[PDB]
Amino acid sequence: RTTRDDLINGNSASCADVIFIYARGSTETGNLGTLGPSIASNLESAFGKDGVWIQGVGGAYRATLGDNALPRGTSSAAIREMLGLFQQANTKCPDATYIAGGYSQGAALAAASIEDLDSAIRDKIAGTVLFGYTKNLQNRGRIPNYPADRTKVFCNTGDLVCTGSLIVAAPHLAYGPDARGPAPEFLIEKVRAVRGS
Repeated sequence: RTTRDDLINGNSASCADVIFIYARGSTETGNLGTLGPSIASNLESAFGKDGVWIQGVGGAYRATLGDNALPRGTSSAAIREMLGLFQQANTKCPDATYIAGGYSQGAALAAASIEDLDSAIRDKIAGTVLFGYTKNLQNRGRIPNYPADRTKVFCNTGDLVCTGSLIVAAPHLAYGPDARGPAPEFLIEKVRAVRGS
């Protein structure tokens, strides 16, 4: 449901082929929040339960609303937590293909983490999806040091956070349809592009 720690719980002897690391939005529950579960279910349908590990960013990432105002759109502690998860993935399952995603503050967190990640690990992330990307205008719709072709941003018309503000309006809470269809569609496509099938 809202909490998945497949990577942390997973046995290195039987690594999944795909590992998905996702950061929730501000004030959301568990480590997956409102959008994570929908994406997870669809990934599982495509690769099978044993074929994909779903891992939300918990630990030090409290998803505190106020942290949206910090320089990188989230806290240093949160970035350290997500970086640690990518490092864990690389250590536990070096041959798996990684994919990532984030919503709202989680999107800024995903972007910041990926930007700071060691290139060798970053290059293993086949695709990343960002919903209500708080640094969309500032970063020109990109994740620093990460290819545009592997990035997909979902920014609704009227969602003020995509336009340089921190105001939360109704369109910011309307990403349900995207998480149910195009987002997992994109991730699946990007994984198959490099892994074949």
